[PDB]
Amino acid sequence: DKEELVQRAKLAEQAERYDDMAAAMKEVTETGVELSNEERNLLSVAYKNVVGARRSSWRVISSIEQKTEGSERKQQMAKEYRVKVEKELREICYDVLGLLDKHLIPKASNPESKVFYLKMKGDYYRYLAEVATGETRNSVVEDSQKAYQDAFEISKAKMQPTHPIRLGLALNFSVFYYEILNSPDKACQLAKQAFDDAIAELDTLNEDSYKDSTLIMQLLRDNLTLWTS
Amino acid sequence: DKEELVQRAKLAEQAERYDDMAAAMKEVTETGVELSNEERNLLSVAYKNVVGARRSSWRVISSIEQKTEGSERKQQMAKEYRVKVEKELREICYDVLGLLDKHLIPKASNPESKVFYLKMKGDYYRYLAEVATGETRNSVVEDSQKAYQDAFEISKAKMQPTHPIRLGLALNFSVFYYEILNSPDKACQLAKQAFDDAIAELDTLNEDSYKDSTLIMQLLRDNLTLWTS
Amino acid sequence: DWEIPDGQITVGQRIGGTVYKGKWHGDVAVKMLNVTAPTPQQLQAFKNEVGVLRKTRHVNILLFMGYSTKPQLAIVTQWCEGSSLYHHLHIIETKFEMIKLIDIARQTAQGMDYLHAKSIIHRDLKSNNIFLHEDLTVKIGDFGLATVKSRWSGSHQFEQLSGSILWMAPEVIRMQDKNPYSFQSDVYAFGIVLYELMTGQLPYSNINNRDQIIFMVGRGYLSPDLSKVRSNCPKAMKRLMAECLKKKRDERPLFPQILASIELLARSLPKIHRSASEPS
Amino acid sequence: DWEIPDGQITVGQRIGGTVYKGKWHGDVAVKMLNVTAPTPQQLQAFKNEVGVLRKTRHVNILLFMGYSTKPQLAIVTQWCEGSSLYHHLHIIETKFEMIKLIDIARQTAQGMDYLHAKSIIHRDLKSNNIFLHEDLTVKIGDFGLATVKSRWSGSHQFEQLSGSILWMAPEVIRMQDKNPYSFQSDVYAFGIVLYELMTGQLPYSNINNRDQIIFMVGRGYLSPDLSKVRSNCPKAMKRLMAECLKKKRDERPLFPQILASIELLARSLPKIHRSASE
Amino acid sequence: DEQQRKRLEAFLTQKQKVGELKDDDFEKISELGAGNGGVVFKVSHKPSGLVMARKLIHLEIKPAIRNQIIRELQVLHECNSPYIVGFYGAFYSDGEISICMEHMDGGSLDQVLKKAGRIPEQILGKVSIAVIKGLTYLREKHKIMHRDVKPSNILVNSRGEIKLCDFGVSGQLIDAMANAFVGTRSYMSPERLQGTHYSVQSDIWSMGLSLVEMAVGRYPIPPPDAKELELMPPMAIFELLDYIVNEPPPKLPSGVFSLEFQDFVNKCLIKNPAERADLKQLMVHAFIKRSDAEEVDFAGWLCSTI
Ligand SMILES: Nc1ncnc2c1ncn2[C@@H]1O[C@H](COP(=O)(O)OP(=O)(O)OP(O)(O)=S)[C@@H](O)[C@H]1O
Ligand SMILES: O=C(NOCCO)c1ccc2cncn2c1Nc1ccc(I)cc1F
Ligand SMILES: [Mg+2]
Repeated sequence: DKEELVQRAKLAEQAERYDDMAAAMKEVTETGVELSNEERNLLSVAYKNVVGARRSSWRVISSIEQKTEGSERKQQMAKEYRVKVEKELREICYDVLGLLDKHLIPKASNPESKVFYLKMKGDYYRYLAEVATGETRNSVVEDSQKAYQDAFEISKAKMQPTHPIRLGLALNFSVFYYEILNSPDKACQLAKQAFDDAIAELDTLNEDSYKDSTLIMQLLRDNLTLWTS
Repeated sequence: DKEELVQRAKLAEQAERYDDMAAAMKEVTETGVELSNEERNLLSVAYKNVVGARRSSWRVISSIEQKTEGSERKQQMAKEYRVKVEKELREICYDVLGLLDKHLIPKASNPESKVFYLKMKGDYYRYLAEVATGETRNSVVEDSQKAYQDAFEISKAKMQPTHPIRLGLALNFSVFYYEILNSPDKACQLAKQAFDDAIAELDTLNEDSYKDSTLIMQLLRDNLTLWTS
Repeated sequence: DWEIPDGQITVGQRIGGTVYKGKWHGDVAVKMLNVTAPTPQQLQAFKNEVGVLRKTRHVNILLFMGYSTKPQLAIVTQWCEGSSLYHHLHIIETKFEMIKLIDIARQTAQGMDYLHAKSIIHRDLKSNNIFLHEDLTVKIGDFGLATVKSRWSGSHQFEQLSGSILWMAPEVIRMQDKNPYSFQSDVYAFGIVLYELMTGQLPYSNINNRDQIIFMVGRGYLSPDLSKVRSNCPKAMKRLMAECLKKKRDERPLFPQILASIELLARSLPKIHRSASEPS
Repeated sequence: DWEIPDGQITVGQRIGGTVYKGKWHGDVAVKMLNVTAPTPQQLQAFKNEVGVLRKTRHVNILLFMGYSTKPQLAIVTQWCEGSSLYHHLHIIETKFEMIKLIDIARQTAQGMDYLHAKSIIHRDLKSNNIFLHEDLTVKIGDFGLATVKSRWSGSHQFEQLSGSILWMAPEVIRMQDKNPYSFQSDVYAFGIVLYELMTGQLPYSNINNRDQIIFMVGRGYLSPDLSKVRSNCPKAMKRLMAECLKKKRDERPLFPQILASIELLARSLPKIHRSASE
Repeated sequence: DEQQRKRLEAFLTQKQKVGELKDDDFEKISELGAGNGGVVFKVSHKPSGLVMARKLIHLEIKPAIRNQIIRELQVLHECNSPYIVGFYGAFYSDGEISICMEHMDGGSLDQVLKKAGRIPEQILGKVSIAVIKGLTYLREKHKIMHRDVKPSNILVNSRGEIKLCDFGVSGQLIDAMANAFVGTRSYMSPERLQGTHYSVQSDIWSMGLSLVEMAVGRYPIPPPDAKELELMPPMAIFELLDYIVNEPPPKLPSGVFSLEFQDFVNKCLIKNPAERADLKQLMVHAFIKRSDAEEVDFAGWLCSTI
């Protein structure tokens, strides 16, 4: 039964534990049945939390290592954390992408849901692209570029300028241009275009985003101001 | 080297991850060398946070169990999940007591340290006492009782009426009397006595612990005003 | 002196005399007499309202900052971020905990105690004139009907009854005395505020006939249905509410009595719960 | 009138004339003249301090509530929950974000602007007299040295120099004029506050000789080492700090100039986070 | 009849000529008057060119109920009668429900009664017919009672039309208006004041009281003293209400009015609604038979008194 699994995952999400939740959702997707709209946000939620934790401890190791600037086992441990929490970070994202192509790629009826699946893929690939430096990391960046372009086409085709998902794709793709792309000109132009699109569906804010869409516009203003600063 | 281990544990404490921290501190105590004052509070923070996350999970899962009030497989699945949480909760506390009664309590030169470790032992036995319901309750309840009495004797002998540790022992022992044994008369008497002897040396409050002392003080007052109602 | 030389104030948006959000050494609230030819009655109104505010300095009275004459007659006060108690309770239905509700009662009483102590009767106390500033601090405002008790009974004369009916005491409605206002009439209004706080609704929700309410309350037929208090309302509060609402004004306790009862009920309803394993 | 009839106030704990936590229509702060026989000099002190507070009603001035005479001379003000800026910055080393630090600057300036606008010179502005009430609102307090500018130059007369040295302007220290205080001296103190805000430390930390600091600052030898500003400090703030700290008092910004570098900074320098992920 | 038909035709024509309504659509011409909670403006609806009366009623209300008020007012689009003021549309902007309606250039009989001093029994006859037909119209074709009949709510125009306005069509608007400021007088029937009864019988009383006010040319405040009736500080509203409830109804002076008129207002003002004449009974009343049959240049009398 599926409903026992989704109640178990939802209950574990209410208990602020994101290991039993991720295991339960991987066990859901391993069945290979197509999700609903509701059962998907739970999967992204735990995955997003895991990505955030990887950025958080790994990010702390990054800045902490710079502060040391010595040559020791404390410094060795900072390097060790880059190899280890980074390897832990790598294992989580590879499990996500394997559960994505294996289950999410196989079943998808809603075209909007496809954008969410492609937006998630670009997110996890970009995070990986941001983390590692080299040729494999460059390949991951290329993978995220193709994924976000594929999502951007369907967003420009069959989405609303005020929907949450198109706004989120514009947001993630703009911060991809700024941080991985390292360009403030094109990134600010893209953010401005996304804000204009969100404003341009005033009637479609009411169902797709409205207050959430306004918050996304505020985030674009924050990003744009920072990049123009 | 010890200092690489304590810097690794402190760094992981700054990253809000309490698994690598607990593993690093268990690896510290497994060496079997006596801790400082500083290296001890880290250990207590780690093994408090790990049990606390599971405690919050247990509380909210049990409230859902009391909330459902139907007849289906949700209750069986939820009860089974609670049993799994107890099994995880049980494993953590047993690891703590095994790390405690084999390297720290029998080798404890400072009597203040003896009050500390005995306070921790009584705490973790109370942690096990709230969750295991049956015949095995009467063992750990009496075990915590002996541990807190042993700490209370040394507190009444060679501690200050304004020290943080004696105040914490009074606090934990009072909530032990109220929740586990349900004799709120002796808990009321105990907390009132500890609070009145806490007033006496109000002038003797050095900068090392003002925040802790007044924090346990107002917590004691809050518990008193809850119980006298 | 508190006259703000002309030009300094920078009127902006509107909210609801008439009230604007302006600028004068930061955000302020500006309350204006829109019109152009101030009648000597509107003039004494202004003079009186300023006169009262001048005597207030207390954290629960909305802060009078100064007045202007030349452009239009206006009163400048602190700006408030956050909503009126009316707005919380009946618009966005804020789910305050009972300890908070008691505290709002407490602070409102504190501000009223302070006014009465300087002999000011507010005369228009109600949910709308009670602001939860930064969601944490009750500021009582709108002193447009406020007055100072005169030692002499013949200074009163004739004033056309005005105010919101749901908060008007029966003796005020009846309007039989030369001066039916008293500290006790303010208490009654505060009584209706307790009602909104402990029930979540205005009184007389089944009646929508304005004149009927005036007539039935003044006559003694109609009075708030205290059964509508929510179940988490401390018994001491229900009693205290019923006391503030007594029809015979002299039976209503004053601000000192509210201070006497406001502390003990809050102490009795402790919000402490769970109490186990404190990091300290 | 703001005289509180005797008996109403209920003095409690102590904190640091002398200041107690008391009770009068809620928690209040009570500042007392401990002694029993008030000299006519301590009397005029009291009369003057009350006189100044009476003219203040602004969210960034600590709220004067009333005064008492009969038991002892005392000033009653709002109680504050939360610590002084001194305490945050040098005791518990609160890790404020730069936008917050700028905002504290902003509010402190707002309160000072309001005082100067009514011709009050505070004369004892410093970290300790700036309270972060509920951690969100700057309230400037302690008006024990506050004074109102007299239109006439001969009313001044002789006052023994008192105050904390780290915030005293060189001209005040030197004490060469009949009246060396000015709006500009207050600005200088605020300048030192910017220093604490943008650096995290008091000035002259290598020098522990009290008389040496008085002598070297008054002489022009010594002045704050602006290099110690933390790297996240907006360039506009560093400049604004150096301007408030100018030795030539007229050089330091005043009234409108004071509400220009800080007001200009307020409409600029924002957002330390570029995050937008949702 | 033909004239009223043509008027309704023109109204529907302008209705179809226009479309939706919103605050930008309007230009203020003048202020037609104000009351206890509402303000009325003569305005020009920019898209259509129509001159209409715009009534604003201040209300702080939830979106869900404002939208319910609008939706319920849309029933007026069908309310077509020469005894009922016409409806163009309704909306909510800023803090205020707007009702846009047939501009009546003659004003309210309240305004008229000020300039005319007293209204001639013969004109009041036309008014009495107009009110009854309109109350009948509302009752039968729209299931509703007026609630609020009084001189300020009967509107008259150049073409001699007497129409009713401000009646209780939106039930939600009725509800939302209950939180209100205190009035200075009242036309409420005693049985309503006592919550004893609620029907058209109550609107009949108000018409009755209105008529007496319009006939004598003075509002009802415990009638007038022996001296005051020879010529021809205000009583607080609670006292007025207490009067209405506990005292005998007002009545017309003895000689100045026909016995038929005196009898007519009397059957409208009987305290007990049961014993009070109804619309059927009033319609065939001596005073109504007479007045119906009379021909009066009402439109002429109106313009001549302004
Ligand atoms: N369609 C209209 N055309 C011309 N004048 C109007 C129109 N509607 C209202 N007025 C005038 O606006 C004023 C108020 O009339 P109403 O809307 O009926 O309210 P009211 O009779 O004053 O009752 P209160 O006191 O507000 S409870 C009166 O002077 C009307 O004559
Ligand atoms: O207008 C009203 N009261 O007067 C305001 C106080 O000044 C009024 C009152 C109640 C009501 C219920 N349903 C509509 N209601 C009103 N409006 C209205 C009704 C018919 C028409 I034709 C035109 C209108 F504006
Ligand atoms: Mg009306």
